[PDB]
Amino acid sequence: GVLKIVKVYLAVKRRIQPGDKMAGRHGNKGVISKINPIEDMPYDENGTPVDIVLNPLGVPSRMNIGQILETHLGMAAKGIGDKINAMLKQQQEVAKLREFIQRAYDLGADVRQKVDLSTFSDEEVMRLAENLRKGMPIATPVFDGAKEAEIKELLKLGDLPTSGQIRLYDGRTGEQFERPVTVGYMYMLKLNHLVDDKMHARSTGSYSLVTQQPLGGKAQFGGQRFGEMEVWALEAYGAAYTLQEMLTVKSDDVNGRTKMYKNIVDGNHQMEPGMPESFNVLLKEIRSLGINIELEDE
Amino acid sequence: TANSGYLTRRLVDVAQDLVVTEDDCGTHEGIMMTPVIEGGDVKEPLRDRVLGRVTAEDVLKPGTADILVPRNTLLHEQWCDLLEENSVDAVKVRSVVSCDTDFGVCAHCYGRDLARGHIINKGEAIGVIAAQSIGEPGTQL
Amino acid sequence: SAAVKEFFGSSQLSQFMDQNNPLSEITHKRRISALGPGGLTRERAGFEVRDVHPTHYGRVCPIETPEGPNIGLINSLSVYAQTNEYGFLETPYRKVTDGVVTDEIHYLSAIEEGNYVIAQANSNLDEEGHFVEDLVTCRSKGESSLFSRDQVDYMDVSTQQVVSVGASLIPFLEHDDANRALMGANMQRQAVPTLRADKPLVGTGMERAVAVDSGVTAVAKRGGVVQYVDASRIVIKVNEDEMYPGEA
Amino acid sequence: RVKIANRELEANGKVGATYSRDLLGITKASLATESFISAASFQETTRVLTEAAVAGKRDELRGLKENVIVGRLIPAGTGYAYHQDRMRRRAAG
Amino acid sequence: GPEEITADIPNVGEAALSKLDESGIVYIGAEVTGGDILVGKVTPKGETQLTPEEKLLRAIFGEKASDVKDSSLRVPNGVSGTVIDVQVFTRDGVEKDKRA
Amino acid sequence: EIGRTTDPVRMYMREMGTVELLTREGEIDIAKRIEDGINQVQCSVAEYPEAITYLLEQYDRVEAEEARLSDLITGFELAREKFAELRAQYVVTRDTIKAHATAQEEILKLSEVFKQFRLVPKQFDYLVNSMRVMMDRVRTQERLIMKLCVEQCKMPKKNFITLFTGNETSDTWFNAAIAMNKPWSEKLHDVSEEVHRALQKLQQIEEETGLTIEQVKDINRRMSIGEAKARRAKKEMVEANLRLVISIAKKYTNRGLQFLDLIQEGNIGLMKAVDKFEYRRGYKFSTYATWWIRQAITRSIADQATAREAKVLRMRFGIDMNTDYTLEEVGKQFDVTRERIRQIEAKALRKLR
Amino acid sequence: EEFDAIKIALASPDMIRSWSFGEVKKPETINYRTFKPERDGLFCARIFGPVKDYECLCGKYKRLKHRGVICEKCGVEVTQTKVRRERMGHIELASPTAHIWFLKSLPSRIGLLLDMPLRDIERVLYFESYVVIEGGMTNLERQQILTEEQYLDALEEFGDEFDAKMGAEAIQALLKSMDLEQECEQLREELNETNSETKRKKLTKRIKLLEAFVQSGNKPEWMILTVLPVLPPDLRPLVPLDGGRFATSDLNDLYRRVINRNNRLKRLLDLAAPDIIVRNEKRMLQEAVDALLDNGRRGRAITGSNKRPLKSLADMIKGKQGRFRQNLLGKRVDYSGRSVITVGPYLRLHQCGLPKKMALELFKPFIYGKLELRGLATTIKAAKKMVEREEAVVWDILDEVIREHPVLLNRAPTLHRLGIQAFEPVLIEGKAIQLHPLVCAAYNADFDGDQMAVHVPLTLEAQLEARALMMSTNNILSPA
Amino acid sequence: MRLESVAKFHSPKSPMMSDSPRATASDSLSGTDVMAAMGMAQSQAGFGMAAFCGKHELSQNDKQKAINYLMQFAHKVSGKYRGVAKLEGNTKAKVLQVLATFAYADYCRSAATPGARCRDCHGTGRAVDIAKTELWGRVVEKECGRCKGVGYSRMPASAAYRAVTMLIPNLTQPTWSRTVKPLYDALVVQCHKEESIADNILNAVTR
DNA sequence: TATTGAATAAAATTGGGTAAATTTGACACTATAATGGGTTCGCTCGTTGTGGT
DNA sequence: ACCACAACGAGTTACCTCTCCAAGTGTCAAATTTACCCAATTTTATTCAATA
RNA sequence: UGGGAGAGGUA
Ligand SMILES: [Mg+2]
Ligand SMILES: [Zn+2]
Ligand SMILES: [Zn+2]
Ligand SMILES: [Zn+2]
Repeated sequence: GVLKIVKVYLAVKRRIQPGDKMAGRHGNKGVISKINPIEDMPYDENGTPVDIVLNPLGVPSRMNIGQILETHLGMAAKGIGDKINAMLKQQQEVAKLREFIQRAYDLGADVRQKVDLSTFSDEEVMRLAENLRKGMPIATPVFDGAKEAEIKELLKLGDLPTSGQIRLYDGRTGEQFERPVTVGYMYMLKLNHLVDDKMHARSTGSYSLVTQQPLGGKAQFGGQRFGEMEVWALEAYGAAYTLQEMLTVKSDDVNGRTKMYKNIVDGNHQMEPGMPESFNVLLKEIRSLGINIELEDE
Repeated sequence: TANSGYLTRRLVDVAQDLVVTEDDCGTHEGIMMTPVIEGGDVKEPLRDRVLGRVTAEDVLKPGTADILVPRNTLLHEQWCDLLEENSVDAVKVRSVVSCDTDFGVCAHCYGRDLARGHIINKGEAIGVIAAQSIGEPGTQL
Repeated sequence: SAAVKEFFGSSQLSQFMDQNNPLSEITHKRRISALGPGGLTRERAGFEVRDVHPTHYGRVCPIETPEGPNIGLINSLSVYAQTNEYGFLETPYRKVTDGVVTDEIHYLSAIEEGNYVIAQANSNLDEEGHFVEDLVTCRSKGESSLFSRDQVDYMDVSTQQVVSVGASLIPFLEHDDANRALMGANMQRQAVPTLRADKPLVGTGMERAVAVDSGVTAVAKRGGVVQYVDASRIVIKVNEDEMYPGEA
Repeated sequence: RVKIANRELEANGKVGATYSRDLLGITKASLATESFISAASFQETTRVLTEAAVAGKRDELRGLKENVIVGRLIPAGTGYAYHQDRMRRRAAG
Repeated sequence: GPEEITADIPNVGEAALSKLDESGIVYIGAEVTGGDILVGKVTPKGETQLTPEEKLLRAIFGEKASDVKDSSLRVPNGVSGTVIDVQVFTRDGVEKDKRA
Repeated sequence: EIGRTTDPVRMYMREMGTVELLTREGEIDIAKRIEDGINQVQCSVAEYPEAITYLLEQYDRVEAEEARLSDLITGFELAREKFAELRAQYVVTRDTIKAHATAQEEILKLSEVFKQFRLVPKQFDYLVNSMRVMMDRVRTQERLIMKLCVEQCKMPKKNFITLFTGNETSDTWFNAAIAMNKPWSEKLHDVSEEVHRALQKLQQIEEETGLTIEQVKDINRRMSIGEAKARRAKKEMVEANLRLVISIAKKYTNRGLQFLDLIQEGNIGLMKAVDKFEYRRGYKFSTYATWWIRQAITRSIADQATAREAKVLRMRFGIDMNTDYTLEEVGKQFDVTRERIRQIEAKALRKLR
Repeated sequence: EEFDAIKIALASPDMIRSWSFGEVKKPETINYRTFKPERDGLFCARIFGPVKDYECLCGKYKRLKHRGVICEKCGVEVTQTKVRRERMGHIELASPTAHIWFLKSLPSRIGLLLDMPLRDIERVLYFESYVVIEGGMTNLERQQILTEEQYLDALEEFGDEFDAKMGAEAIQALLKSMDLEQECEQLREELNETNSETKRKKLTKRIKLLEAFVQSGNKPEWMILTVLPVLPPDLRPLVPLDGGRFATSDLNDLYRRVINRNNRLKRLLDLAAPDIIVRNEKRMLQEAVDALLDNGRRGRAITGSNKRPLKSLADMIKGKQGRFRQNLLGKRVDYSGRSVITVGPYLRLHQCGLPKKMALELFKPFIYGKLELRGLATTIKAAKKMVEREEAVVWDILDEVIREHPVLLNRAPTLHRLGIQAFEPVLIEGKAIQLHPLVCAAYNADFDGDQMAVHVPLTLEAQLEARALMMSTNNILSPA
Repeated sequence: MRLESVAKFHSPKSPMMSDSPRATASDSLSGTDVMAAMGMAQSQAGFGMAAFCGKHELSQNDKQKAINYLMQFAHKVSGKYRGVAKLEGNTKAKVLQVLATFAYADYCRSAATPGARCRDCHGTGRAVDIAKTELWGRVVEKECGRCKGVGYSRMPASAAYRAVTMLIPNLTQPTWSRTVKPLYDALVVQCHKEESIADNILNAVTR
């Protein structure tokens, strides 16, 4: 039945925006609420602002302390990467780099990894320092982790605070937060529930064939289902006119919805409602079951 | 949450048509609200158990001061403090199960609209309010 | 052809593959469904089939599953889990002999491990010898209680033997509540790939295994040297040792 | 209805009826309500419509579910005035 | 009547015809937006009447289905982005196109 | 067991499994009984002179050449001379009906010359239907006259039975029923217009068949028992061949229909097979029946899958133009008519010739 | 359109003929080469009205100037095609068939009427046994079931005196012959001497059923269908798919099966068929009508092509996905949209942050009205291009319109009434709604991906209801 | 000209039966902007829109709107007819109401009125002459002699006369034809005028 | 000096019928022998009627 | 009079994404429509004089 | 156009 098929491929780049869902790895999901300028983000006394400000009140009810331990270990790893980047930017030597990277490698308590840069030639040590200049990656097996003593040992190597917390300054007023704030490097993911796909709105569109009610779905430009529980909530409020508006002129009442559209465009916000067409569908189906049902006139 | 949704649907459908249609049925029945003292403690005292009702009869005790509050008065907060300071034990107040109004209830056998604080108007879907209020914390159970 | 195409196209177990990241596809390909033709149904399954049975230790993950009306009915295969020739799940253990924990590996099925005393992977070893303590923890006949250092019959082959693939990418998983670790293992599979890839500074070491085994990279079939790189082609000159005597 | 019948029986001076209350469950009461539209829209639509079609009933649309299904103002809130207006119209008419 | 994919689209403005090629398919690289055209497919509407106007039209030109309903594929609204790949499949017997 | 089932095809299989299966000879003498029934109704219509004068009526209107004898008579050219001989037999039975044993033996001679009066089977179906029209018309005239002649009485039937053995035509039995001094007599003596209408209708019957109601009534009884024996033999034939319908209806089970609808279409095909079945061709029953079974089943599955009168013949017969046109396209482009143009061209052909 | 009751009863055959607009006589829906209905089919235009708006079928009468005109070439009246969902047909059944509801919806409504066992009633309707209707002799009593052997020996014994029938026609003869007033008097005098409690409760059941019948005015034989009504074709439409192939309408399949078996029963009854074939055809017609009314009730469910049971009229009425519970107690709604919520901690208690694109789409007829009232747009195509191009004057009009116009904000599930609340919108750049942080306890709405629905109220009554009843600064205290 | 397309658009959604649908363009118009243009063209020319929707039995509530506008026109125009210009207030309001309702029912009366279609032609007003077809060969048509070409039984104006002489008893038929019936014909001519000017303003809007 | 009611003639309508076209529905296509069908389960819990020592 | 079977109905709400779902053609009787006639019957503007 | 299944997901 077809003659030819043309397939067209598009490609969009979707930057993050308020309403985009974001999560770490420990079940700490969240929705971006604001995109703050760098002069408004909090900073430490080197002037580096923080990339993301999380909420501390989400921790002690959900008890995911791997969030905090990953933050501290990421702070330590980025401190080691900062020191390697400082040595590379100053162009120190190969012996200084070999000594410092070796000291960072054989650091744990009784760990099973034995890396030795004595067999590493100098071009490989420069290549390794170039790949480590953005932070040394750290493995931590499940139920075989790094202890807090080893986290604090790496923090002491990186010339960072041992307790994990630095003193942050306010971005806007320039003042200082009265307590030390936990600052580190979590690993954030961008989940596929984007506000570009969730956002939808409809004033008028197409309607279903049998019931004459608006369609359902963002794909075919549908209406939000005002269900049974919302009908109960309007009944509890007492909003009888809002409920009749929902049931008739925003719905399967044809003359009412045409007259409502042209009355709104005429500037006269007033409806004249009638029988919804799904009730006539119901009357015809109970009649087609051989059962005479009829609206008795008075 | 599946069972809570089914229970809330059944409750709303049993109590959908109950509207306050009158103002006072004029009856003398009622329930004798006493503080629940079951166990070795009080669970809910009389102030929480009676704040917002309407007295089915006058208070008649020799007691400590022989208090008399009249019939058909909405018990306000200071009236509950009057009951506190005179240490009243129990009081017969009207309820919706003893309203003599057919096809609905009266306003005086329901008492205070708890969302507003004053006495309830007529034309309120108290059955839908009651069924939602009962079936809402079923997820918390 | 009609029956086999009907099955492969529209059975209840022929699922459109999740392809968000490589972890999505690999967790879909290692998935275990209690539903389908011959299995259960979603609406009329109780709490007893949706619980963590004690024989799930090493065969089925206890912290990776959906969190809806599908919760106990969709599971995930653990890291070292195999099948029999009959189809029962089996997991490897190291056989201890006279206290000496050897390097001999036995895949024990679900009923065979219910007889022996099996040590925990968090029990201490030294000099490639024996246990460092006497009152050693173990599990036997369902329950788990303390045992002597010579009574033990087996040991777990690794500390990540219980958890699945996606639940073993979470760093500091043991400091997490299980309700949040479940959701973290779920939500890793919904993460879109971004513009420039960025390795985690805190990881597990399972990342290289997942990235190679997913087939989403390009691994080298025969080693050698690289003759020509492009944005769309890699040309590798093989070493003459791996080269076959009738090719280039 | 039993209380109304006994009320008019003591009005015109007659014997009156002796009743006994029946605690029904939520499902049994909401199915044995005196309105087949509410009972059918709650549950057991086949049995409710069958018994109602045999008995030849009529719903008087006295309730919130009936005025929601048919589409008029509910007898609650801001529709109470219009519904008692309709009551006094079709009564004093 | 059989449909055809050609750049000749009735009653549309020549701004939207800049993104298409001479063969009726969009160029690889054109940044399309919502409510734009990607491929021009027109449909024969149907004769159903014999007026002297359409008789003189089919006399002067020979477009024997001169009432055609433009049913081109348009990009859905709220969607944007470039065009990175166009694949055209054809059946046997029909000569395909310059673009194919 | 009656009771514990609800599958309709299971109940149908249980129903059809009670009648026994025929042998080779059983269908042969069952078809012989069918042949006996059809020659029984053929000899009761052979003695009937109204069929003879209606076939003579159709003969002397086809002697005006309105129709062909191909779709009228299959045999006994020879048709013209033989029908002239039969017209001679008709007119000698006509002018010698006035005299009474000679009239009786000439009724015998016209009924035995009806024994070669065999016609083409579609026209034979139309002839037994037209004999049903006229013969069953005077049958139901007799039926309305007997029901109308018993309903007005409202007396005990016994004296009316002994009065019914006579002629039940004229007024002498009416005067006999009047002069027997019962209370129904003096209130029912106004039945004279009823018996007089029965008199004039019975004189129409007298010019129709020649004589009284008793001979035509027993001839109606002979026709009734002949058609009843034919129907009972047809039922006994179809009730022992439903397994054939099951055996053929299994091959087309999943081709658009349910199972039992195929069986019912095959049952109608088997009824049409036994209605057109002849036994003297040597083939037993099955190779004739299976054609109708397969054809009916595949047809059901195929189902579920004057200037004006001159110009219509101008655009009808392929004349004065390039190609021919059937009764559909020039009908629908001429007017909205389909069979009216067939009637119009038939009127043109019977007009201009 | 004024009425004050809704009255239900049983349907007469003359009542069904009075709703009817013509008999459906052939099981074809439409021609498939040219998408035109057939004459006297299930989709026929001469019965159910024309297809195009204000046309006939043959296209001769095209304009509205012939507003109601019966054409001559086709016979279909030119009018609105709105009449295809109001005009019902009927099918004259070749034999009476029983209604499945008044046979199986327990209590059986016929075994409660005649006081017969349901097994015996189904054994009569299933053509498995006879039942006597009137016995002139004393040997036979009414409602006695005979087997076929007993029927044959009693038939050769008594000859012609009694009359026993079989099938739904027998039960219709029984219901036609019974006498409700004499039966009610007999049962009412039986209830005096009744000391047994089970006989008393069974007798009160039967007495109340008889009294309901005689007070409603229904004849008791209308539980046996002789005419079958046909749903209008726009309430059981043919939906074409994308590949030129129509989709399976289960009501059309069941109606087509009823018409096929009824035509075959008419041909068998005309052809003087044998009694076994006639009884099998009547049983198939009875089960086809019962499948159409309620498929999965009596026997096995008649399945479709995909091995699912077909939908029937009782399935269209009943259930969570039924007409009542899915389209009458709650439905889809215009002037509505949804998005993800975020925090607006800069708002007052009566404000929500509503995106610009969302409010622009929801408020489009108000923008058209103010565009006419300010004179910036004279033609509707000009107003469409002005709103579509999003001019700065259009944004100024939108800020004027949004001003003092409350919107309703709802989050599923609405467990109590404070899950719908009216806010005044603020137009913000973005795509996410900005909820105030204090109403999040009422909505149970944390910000990990919860979505909410906006609902615009239109009339002045609805706007003042949202302001005076459902505004978030009126709902300070719980109702619970 | 322009108006009857909107009467096509006041229906519910009808099922399509064709091949490849959905032109998806702004070739003619949508189905909602036509109602928006009806709303824009309601501040002027609302009489004819209300009368047209009441005549074609689409939105059967503006029948009362058209009768009210006709009553206002009759109240403004009643000062030039000698029979009505001398009556008192509520009686003149009631006679204007009853002849406005009958004039609007006379304007509404077409071949779709129940009980008004022609007996022979079935509304078409065009029968086939059999003699001219027999002499010509081709098919011909003629005027339906019973309906005389209009296809429907017209409304007699004496129905309003019978309905007003239950209120004004002393008003006979000659003075009804002399100084009352011109107001009735002025009402139906005003209905046709308002429908024409509303179609003109609709075509001016959607151009 | 008009205007209006009784009478009135011409035209439109209406109920009934009626002879003649014309449409409707059904048929109609033929011989070796052939003789009883393929569906359904771990898919829990309350209610209610129907049948049974 | 007092207990074990079948069958119905119930299981939250809303939203999102995907895949997949032959051939007129001739003929024949009976019923039905259809174009027309026509007598009665209603409608409606026009006339005559008698007041206005 | 727009209906029904099945699968997965979000709160
Ligand atoms: Mg949430
Ligand atoms: Zn009272
Ligand atoms: Zn037409
Ligand atoms: Zn006419």
